[PDB]
Amino acid sequence: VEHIPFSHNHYPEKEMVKRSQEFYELLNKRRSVRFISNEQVPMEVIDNVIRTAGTAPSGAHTEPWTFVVVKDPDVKHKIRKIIEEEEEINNWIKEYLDTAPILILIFKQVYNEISVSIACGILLAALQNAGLVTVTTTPLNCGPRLRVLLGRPAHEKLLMLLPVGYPSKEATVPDLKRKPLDQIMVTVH
Amino acid sequence: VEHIPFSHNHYPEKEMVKRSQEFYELLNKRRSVRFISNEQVPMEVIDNVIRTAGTAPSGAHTEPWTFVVVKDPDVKHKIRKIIEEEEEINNWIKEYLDTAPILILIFKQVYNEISVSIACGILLAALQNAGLVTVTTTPLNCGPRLRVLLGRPAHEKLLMLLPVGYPSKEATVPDLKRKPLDQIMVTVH
Ligand SMILES: Cc1cc2nc3c(=O)[nH]c(=O)nc-3n(C[C@H](O)[C@H](O)[C@H](O)COP(=O)(O)O)c2cc1C
Ligand SMILES: Cc1cc2nc3c(=O)[nH]c(=O)nc-3n(C[C@H](O)[C@H](O)[C@H](O)COP(=O)(O)O)c2cc1C
Repeated sequence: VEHIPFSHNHYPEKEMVKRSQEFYELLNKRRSVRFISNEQVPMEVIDNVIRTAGTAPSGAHTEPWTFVVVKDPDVKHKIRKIIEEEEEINNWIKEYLDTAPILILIFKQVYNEISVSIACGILLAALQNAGLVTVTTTPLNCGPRLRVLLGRPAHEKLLMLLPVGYPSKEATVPDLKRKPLDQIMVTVH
Repeated sequence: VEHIPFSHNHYPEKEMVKRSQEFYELLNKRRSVRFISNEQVPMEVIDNVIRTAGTAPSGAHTEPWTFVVVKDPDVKHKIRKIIEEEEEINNWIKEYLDTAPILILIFKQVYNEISVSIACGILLAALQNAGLVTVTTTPLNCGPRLRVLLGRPAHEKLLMLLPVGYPSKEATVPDLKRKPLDQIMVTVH
């Protein structure tokens, strides 16, 4: 099938530095926030963020992802109680599943797992950039119940669940440091 | 242990819309580019996108990733030779492994896989934002040969290989469209 010229779009050296630095600083401020307002997020913003995620690479171009957005208080609650019950197995309370205006549940269609996670990574970058917060959760083993609850095809496995909204006034984050560059990076020169 | 106040943004809605749009347009221009110049990339810029990737969330804050950056022509060729040999099994040439100034090999240290793939997603966003190109590859079959070649511990499994640089003048991309939003998104209201 057909092949077309690729658009250059060339930044000068110092522009790339400035741009890559700013993006690091923007994303370095991302934190998983477990305290989330019930304020509504504009659907446009949610659309744009999911579009952005959909621009991810995928193995053999399958785009094997489904982003399920839950705005309904009742199913959000059912989702909440389902998640809590399983986590009670030997704190266990997740309130933000209710308080967040939106739950985004990412499903993988059946190297798709990697492809879908790559997209989720892009989604999180998109949330940060848009000034929204979430906390990444991967409630596997709850997938079958949630897939059924949400009416999904069964060749879909749940991958990730992101409560999405604005941080509430009392929001805190634990005090954690990220590894320095030298503990994530090896260069062979 | 200790907890700190999370400091919010202030982006007003109209700003969030515009920002989310701009970011979608930026990332929508990302294509896997199989034709890559041998022009050196500024090392600072490479540092910044790896730093950015290291800002990813990880399960239990383990930050279980290692980004190996190969700038040495000999070992990059050795890398090319290994990769081509295996995929020859029943096009076959990946020349860009030689021509690209830099190869980035991401290892999972053993939900580590999802965590590392999330970071890789953020890495791709960062490359795009910096005006660099790549093609995502996941040669897990020859991963142990490369782990040994690259002198990494046995508890690191290879995940992804990104050749990284500027696109060639002759660089094309196949002509593909992404799914429209309504093929990736379901909203239950
Ligand atoms: C695959 C994955 C699963 C996660 N699951 C949970 C979870 O069940 N509960 C939770 O509170 N955080 C979860 N997190 C978030 C991590 O706890 C958080 O990212 C990490 O502690 C670092 O904090 P930060 O994201 O604010 O930088 C998960 C993160 C990843 C990548
Ligand atoms: C897990 C994974 C593995 C991939 N492996 C290859 C590969 O071996 N060779 C290749 O040319 N592209 C590979 N790709 C790139 C995809 O072919 C490419 O992303 C997809 O066709 C969509 O095109 P785009 O990235 O330009 O939007 C891979 C992508 C993913 C997510």
